[PDB]
Amino acid sequence: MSISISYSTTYSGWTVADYLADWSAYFGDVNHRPGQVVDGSNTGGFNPGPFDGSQYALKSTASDAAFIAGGDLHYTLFSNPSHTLWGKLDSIALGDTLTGGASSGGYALDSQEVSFSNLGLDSPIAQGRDGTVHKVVYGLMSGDSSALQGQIDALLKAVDPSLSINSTFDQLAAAGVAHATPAA
Repeated sequence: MSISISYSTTYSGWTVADYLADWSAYFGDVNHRPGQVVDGSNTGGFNPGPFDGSQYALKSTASDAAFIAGGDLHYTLFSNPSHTLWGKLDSIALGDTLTGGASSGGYALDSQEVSFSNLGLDSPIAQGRDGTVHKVVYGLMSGDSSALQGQIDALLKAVDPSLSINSTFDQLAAAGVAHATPAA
């Protein structure tokens, strides 16, 4: 039930907020918007798809940045409420160089830098694009991780009120929340 965080040792002295502000800018905005959608460039993909998955994953068009959203995710395409991502969001993994897909046993990052697990997010279809899951993941598409940052901040303060996204990964490891992974 408590948030679990992984981090490359390279980021031990970073705050969660500072990492996510840089990651959002580094991945940038893939411009997934009317008249700008480009299949195979800014659509990403579901595992197993075609419009549902245990994972949704996308590579940046600006850098090698990529994310994988994990849970039980559903996309409505044209159906009311149109262009909604909803369902369960358990995890976000951030790093460089997306590989794999359904046929490989899932998506994976060549270089996973940071992950957030046990997010416990569950948004119903009826909330449409106002659902927390939709806003969290769309923010990762579009260079604004505010929604994710606020959910993590809330989950940390729920483990212990001394913790926040202004904590360093090292501090969160000392608190038992975070776990160091190998450096690239």
